[PDB]
Amino acid sequence: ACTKNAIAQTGFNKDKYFNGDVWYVTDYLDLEPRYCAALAAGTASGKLKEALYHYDPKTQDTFYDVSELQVESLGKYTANFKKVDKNGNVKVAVTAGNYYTFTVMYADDSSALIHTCLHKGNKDLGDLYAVLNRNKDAAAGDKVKSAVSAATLEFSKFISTKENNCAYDNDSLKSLLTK
Ligand code: HEM
Repeated sequence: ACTKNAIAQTGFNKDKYFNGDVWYVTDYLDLEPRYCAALAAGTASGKLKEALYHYDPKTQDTFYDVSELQVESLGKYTANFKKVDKNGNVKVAVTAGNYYTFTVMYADDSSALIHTCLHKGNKDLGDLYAVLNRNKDAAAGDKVKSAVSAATLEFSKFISTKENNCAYDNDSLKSLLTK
């Protein structure tokens, strides 16, 4: 179960974050504990959208999702996901109870700290924090690391994805934003 009400960045710039480009997860902190993950965030016909990519570099399990984000407040969203193939073909339709919340705690032009809480069927899932970068496997800079500290989190507890043999289809993620 999730336990955190993450606070969104003061002065969060939604147009800059939801600009259609890709964000790579470089480090993550699962509160209820080795996938690679990335997302594109953008707008399509005035709707906030995210496309997600998960890849397990050991098992090869790979899945994509597309979501419309509903606004709770600035920087805090609720997203109903549909599982799709890389082309946007629907594999699992949207259903109530399958959603995640998404809070942007810090963002700038190259980096971000987010919180997400996943709800899926009758599964019991926990909070996840992620450090994001515009560049694949980029080392976390001082701004986002300071934001981790300011959120009262210990960055040394995060797990890096940078040393995983991961590959990302950024072209598919960007194209999925319209799906
Ligand atoms: C490296 C960081 C992450 C790891 C290790 C990770 C891990 C996982 C795992 C293991 C599952 C399978 C859950 C299950 O069905 O048992 C999953 C599903 C999911 N995750 Fe993540 N995740 C990460 C980042 C994210 C982020 C940042 C988001 C949202 C922005 C997200 C959203 C989702 C969604 C929506 C599903 C369900 C997709 C579906 O069933 O169609 N994940 N993740």
